[PDB]
Amino acid sequence: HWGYGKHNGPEHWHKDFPIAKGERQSPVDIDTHTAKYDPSLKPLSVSYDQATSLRILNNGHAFNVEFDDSQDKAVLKGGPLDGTYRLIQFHFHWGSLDGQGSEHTVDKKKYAAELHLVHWNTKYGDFGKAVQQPDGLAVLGIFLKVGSAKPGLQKVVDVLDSIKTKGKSADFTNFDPRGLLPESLDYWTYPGSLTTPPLLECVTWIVLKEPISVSSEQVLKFRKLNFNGEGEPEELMVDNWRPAQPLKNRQIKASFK
Ligand SMILES: CCCCCCNC(=O)c1ccc(S(N)(=O)=O)cc1
Ligand SMILES: [Zn+2]
Repeated sequence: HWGYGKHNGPEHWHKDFPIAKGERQSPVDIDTHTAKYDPSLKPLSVSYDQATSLRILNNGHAFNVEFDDSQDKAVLKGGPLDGTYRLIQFHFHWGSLDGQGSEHTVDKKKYAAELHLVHWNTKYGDFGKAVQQPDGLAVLGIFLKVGSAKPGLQKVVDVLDSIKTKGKSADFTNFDPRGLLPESLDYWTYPGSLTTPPLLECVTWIVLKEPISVSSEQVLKFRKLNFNGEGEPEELMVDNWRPAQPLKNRQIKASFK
């Protein structure tokens, strides 16, 4: 099955998931000079005061911090979106070295990592139905650069030792995702897809302009995770990012001037 190695990596995904070559794939390069300021975009509304984290899971491609999405606790609204999108999980993509790891790029620049806060449109009733719809998901993407530590990330990095291998999970309650946000909510937006199989074309992407800073030590601990299961030959979980895909007939809009 699919992964990030030579033999099962992004260049192979199209054979099981033909939509890999579709018309609205993600990630993309954000060309800052071509993205047009759209004065009709609203401020995003990130309402995470009542967020309820439950568990952290190594799923063999990344680790997901999962939320209680059984009612409207943590939601994303506004910006390019109509309606209410419930936070279900967040995860990251990162590199083997600081010079690569993000999925989106900004004028071809790759960041050390990228955080994805994944939300589903509650008008579809459940996540499985939402991913079948062109406006089913909203993913808030946040770049990570290496510099100063991010205090709000430390609880995540401290639990990684306990979910080293694929299929391990740990209790992860009372985590506040507001501690992973940058100061500004200025963003770019475009229609796209999940960036892992099944690559469904169901996502309104909202990518924040301001990266967060994390420390070298913090990102080093991401790279000690394993793609493999317990007792299997060790394959460090690094470079779990899909490269930029063709923009095709899409426009990336800026919320800021
Ligand atoms: C029930 C539907 C299963 C969909 C497969 C599970 N995959 C996801 O739910 C999913 C979420 C976010 C992204 S991303 N990297 O674009 O933020 C990618 C994949
Ligand atoms: Zn992702």
